[PDB]
Amino acid sequence: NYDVLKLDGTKSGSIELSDAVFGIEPNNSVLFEAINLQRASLRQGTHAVKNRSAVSGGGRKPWKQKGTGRARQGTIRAPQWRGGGIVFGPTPRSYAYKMPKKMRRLALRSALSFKAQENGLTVVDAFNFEAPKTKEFKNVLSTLEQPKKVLVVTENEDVNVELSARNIPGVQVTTAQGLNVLDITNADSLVITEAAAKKVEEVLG
Amino acid sequence: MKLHELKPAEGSRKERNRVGRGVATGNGKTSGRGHKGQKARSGGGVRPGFEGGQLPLFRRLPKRGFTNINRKEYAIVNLDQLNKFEDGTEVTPALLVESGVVKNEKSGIKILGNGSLDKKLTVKAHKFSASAAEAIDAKGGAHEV
Amino acid sequence: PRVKGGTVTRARRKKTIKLAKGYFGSKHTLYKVAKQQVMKSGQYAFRDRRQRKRDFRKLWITRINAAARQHEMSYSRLMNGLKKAGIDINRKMLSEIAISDEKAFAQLVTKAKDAL
Amino acid sequence: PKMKTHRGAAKRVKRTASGQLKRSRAFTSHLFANKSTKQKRQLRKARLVSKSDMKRVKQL
RNA sequence: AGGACGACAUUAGACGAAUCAUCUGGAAAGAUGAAUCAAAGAAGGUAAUAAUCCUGUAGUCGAAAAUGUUGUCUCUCUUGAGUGGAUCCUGAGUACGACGGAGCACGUGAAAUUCCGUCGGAAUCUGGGAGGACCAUCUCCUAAGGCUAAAUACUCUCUAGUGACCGAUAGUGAACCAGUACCGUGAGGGAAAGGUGAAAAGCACCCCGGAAGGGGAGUGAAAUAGAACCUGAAACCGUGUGCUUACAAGUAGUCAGAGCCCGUUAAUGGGUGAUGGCGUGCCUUUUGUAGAAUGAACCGGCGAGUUACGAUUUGAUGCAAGGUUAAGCAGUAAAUGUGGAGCCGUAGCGAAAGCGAGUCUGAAUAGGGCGUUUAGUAUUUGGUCGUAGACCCGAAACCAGGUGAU
RNA sequence: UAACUUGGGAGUCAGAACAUGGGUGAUAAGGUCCGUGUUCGAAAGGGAAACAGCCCAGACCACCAGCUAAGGUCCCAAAAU
RNA sequence: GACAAUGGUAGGAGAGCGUUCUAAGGGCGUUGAAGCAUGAUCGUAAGGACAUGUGGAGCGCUUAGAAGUGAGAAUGCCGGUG
Ligand SMILES: [Mg+2]
Ligand SMILES: [Mg+2]
Ligand SMILES: [Mg+2]
Ligand SMILES: [Mg+2]
Ligand SMILES: [Mg+2]
Ligand SMILES: [Mg+2]
Ligand SMILES: [Mg+2]
Ligand SMILES: [Mg+2]
Ligand SMILES: [Mg+2]
Ligand SMILES: [Mg+2]
Ligand SMILES: [Mg+2]
Ligand SMILES: [Mg+2]
Ligand SMILES: [Mg+2]
Ligand SMILES: [Mg+2]
Ligand SMILES: [Mg+2]
Ligand SMILES: [Mg+2]
Ligand SMILES: [Mg+2]
Ligand SMILES: [Mg+2]
Ligand SMILES: [Mg+2]
Ligand SMILES: [Mg+2]
Ligand SMILES: [Mg+2]
Ligand SMILES: [Mg+2]
Ligand SMILES: [Mg+2]
Ligand SMILES: [Mg+2]
Ligand SMILES: [Mg+2]
Ligand SMILES: [Mg+2]
Ligand SMILES: [Mg+2]
Ligand SMILES: [Mg+2]
Ligand SMILES: [Mg+2]
Repeated sequence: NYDVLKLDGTKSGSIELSDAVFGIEPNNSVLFEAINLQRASLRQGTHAVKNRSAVSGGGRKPWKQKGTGRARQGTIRAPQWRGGGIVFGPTPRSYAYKMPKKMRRLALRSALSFKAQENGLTVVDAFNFEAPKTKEFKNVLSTLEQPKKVLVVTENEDVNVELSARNIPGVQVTTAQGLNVLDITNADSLVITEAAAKKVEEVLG
Repeated sequence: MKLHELKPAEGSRKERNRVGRGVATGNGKTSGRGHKGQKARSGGGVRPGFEGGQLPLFRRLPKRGFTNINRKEYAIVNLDQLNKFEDGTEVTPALLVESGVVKNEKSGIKILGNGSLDKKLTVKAHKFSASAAEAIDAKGGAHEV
Repeated sequence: PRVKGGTVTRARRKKTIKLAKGYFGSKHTLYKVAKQQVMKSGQYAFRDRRQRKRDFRKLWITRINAAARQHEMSYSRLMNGLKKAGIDINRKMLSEIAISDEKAFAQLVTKAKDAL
Repeated sequence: PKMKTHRGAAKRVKRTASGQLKRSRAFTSHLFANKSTKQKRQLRKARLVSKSDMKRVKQL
């Protein structure tokens, strides 16, 4: 209930502002219907086959009936020919359901409370640099040490932090109102500015 | 929690049986239909409620009634729900909505009485019931019907 | 995601053909008839393992009764006297005594005859 | 497409759990016994609501 | 109602940062070690798997010309507000009506509004209609003349993209000089057929044969990769072989067990079988089948409960007398923020007026039927229904629109 | 050791032979039609020479173990000339 | 250690292996991948392995999703061979 603050290599003054959003015991089965939701929503279902109707040809009736001594076969493009016609193909559809608006926040206050209640969180003070230098950020990730998967969060925008750190494998730079739930449990280390940390309890609680 | 070891809910994912996929499933070669007849054919199924030529249950019974054109549906707030607030100022079709009690009252908000008033409250309703209008004048309070 | 039967079949039928060797002619080379013959061969195997217990205590009854009347005793009067003698032996032993070593069985027939 | 009720349900009123018919054989002959003409009230339908509870679903 | 004065977008293209060394290898992009750019770790190619080898990407620039948006000015154009209303005009064979008929969700019925056909046929501001026939009163609005952008529906194409979409019996019929060979007089039907290698290095020469082919040599990491060419399974036709067969009655096995040959993923070992018991294949269909009932020549490959929208049910998970968003608008075609119009539930009874913890029939406070004492709600995994072709495969047959008297 | 109330999911509405009470038939049928039991259908084994319906008895799998039921005991073929 | 229960069609109810793809984690691959052939091995079933040949480049294993998911019959369709 008191997260310690660092700035760019140096300890400084810290806050306690982690009360209800950071500290709930994580309700795991709420998360499993939220991590499954988004990843079954990213993808554009666009896949079709042409069934027995829309193939070309087939008005002929090849054998007649009685007399010839073959099957009672009907057209040329029935499914059991080597021609087309597929009886049960994939209809182009959409993969999208929704949870109610209370459950839709209770996963997200459970996702980052999985970070803070056990093994891993860090709040840094803000940091600006005008010219986009990738090397001046890979420098920073190894001082205050994080593993390969790491998530930085600006308060509403960043003309450089959104535009640096876009080359390194394992880094995502997300504005604090774009906080989804897959990446925040895909990562292992939240490193956030101190300006947005006061806002996320003022917007999720 | 983490991605690589996520476990589902506790008795919530059951996998659906593919029917007619082997003799050793319990649905073999005929997949639950039977042997022959009307039900076992593809797409067959009788319309619901059809006794087979014998006229259905909704031909013997006779019809009666007509609804209305104006059937004013009072949003029936009971008298018990008022035992939550205080100062006894008013109850109001602008306020009794926005304390969450009533929503989308069609026309008129009648006070049916099946609780306990328990307060010298002042109302302002649309129209009343007979027994509940005694309960408001029991402990003391006027209105505007 | 279309999936076709890529080698869930020919890795399955070549553990029937390989499990069916030495059958005559064209019932060891090809699936659709040799699946039937192995499918009876279990149905026999469940049946006749209830014949080895119905055949070998039909063998021993011959080779005891062949050796019982080499001592003026029929088989039926023998095991009546043998049970009255309080002898809890099988038949498979009473065979295997009476064919390797007569001199044991030479007095065993006496004890049953002497209870009567 | 939404489930389409059929309007033979001008002949039944949802009580709070069960249906409510109106008893048959009303008009067209009254050369009929007198205490049986006295039976003109209504009864709830029997347990053949198995055969019709996908037909009358939106009267609720 | 036409047209000169002046910023962008298309139709070609530029520049574009960062690496070596060893090892196995035919050859490294691989392994191990030492480095470097990064607004560039999209993607493909290069003798294997490359951020730093090539083409590229991020970010920047360019346009003689010719069109499209267009900003500005220049031009055309152009008077607009009030009062008196003592007179004058406001869309004629029209609106309507009778008669048969179509459309309005509405089958001529109690039938307004709407258009066409035939025939009769008004009044004009105290007018004229319309408020589900019609009359009265009250509110609303002025037909029988015209014109009109945006929200919205579509892709044979064009530009740039994406895919829990297929990888040659799949995907379009058509990857392959496809609506082509080919069948029909005709209208119209309508196929099969992809892969040498890194590079053609595509076998110089010697030998048998007329040639085709073939054995050596030779290229190549590999020709057991030879232009029917990667990989090469089954049916099936063959070659010498270890055991076994010419006195025998057979749904072809299985369980005993002799003799001779071989030695294993080393285990109560593998192959062969002189002789005894035991015994009428499989599936569909049946009161019943070895059945002389049906179906299959054999081996491969393809080939049958699916999806959207709803309704009801149990199982799950949020919240609790409360639960809940639709369309839209912002946003990695991010599933998250807002939107409380609505739906369901907290109270039912009766056809209805209406009444209310109780109503209804009823002359009754009598007796009855249905209620009251509280759990509903939103999403989703299952089982089943309904509308769609809705487990697949099969009919003679109907109705449109055409091609044929050789 | 069942029964009943409620709620999801069906399948059957072509039966057959024996043993007995009956109608029809001719005290004819492996006939047809009812009652009532069993077995088969949906049940493999042992006996009835072979033989869905008769006679014993209900198979979770192993073993070269013992008693017994129905039918049998000179030989084919286990057991008494 | 007991104690009982386990024939079975139509049909109802549970637990399961395998195939193709994606997500995340973690690996094996010119000192030889997937398929192909052969073998006396392991699990109660569907099935899982491991050596040895042939093969020349892209695969497994755990967790969790989505389905064009399994072949012996349709006088089935197509290609081969009797
Ligand atoms: Mg079954
Ligand atoms: Mg079958
Ligand atoms: Mg049926
Ligand atoms: Mg059938
Ligand atoms: Mg039938
Ligand atoms: Mg059909
Ligand atoms: Mg197949
Ligand atoms: Mg360049
Ligand atoms: Mg470069
Ligand atoms: Mg008319
Ligand atoms: Mg191929
Ligand atoms: Mg060609
Ligand atoms: Mg060489
Ligand atoms: Mg071969
Ligand atoms: Mg014979
Ligand atoms: Mg049957
Ligand atoms: Mg025959
Ligand atoms: Mg045939
Ligand atoms: Mg002529
Ligand atoms: Mg008889
Ligand atoms: Mg009977
Ligand atoms: Mg029974
Ligand atoms: Mg017999
Ligand atoms: Mg015999
Ligand atoms: Mg069973
Ligand atoms: Mg089931
Ligand atoms: Mg594969
Ligand atoms: Mg076949
Ligand atoms: Mg034929």
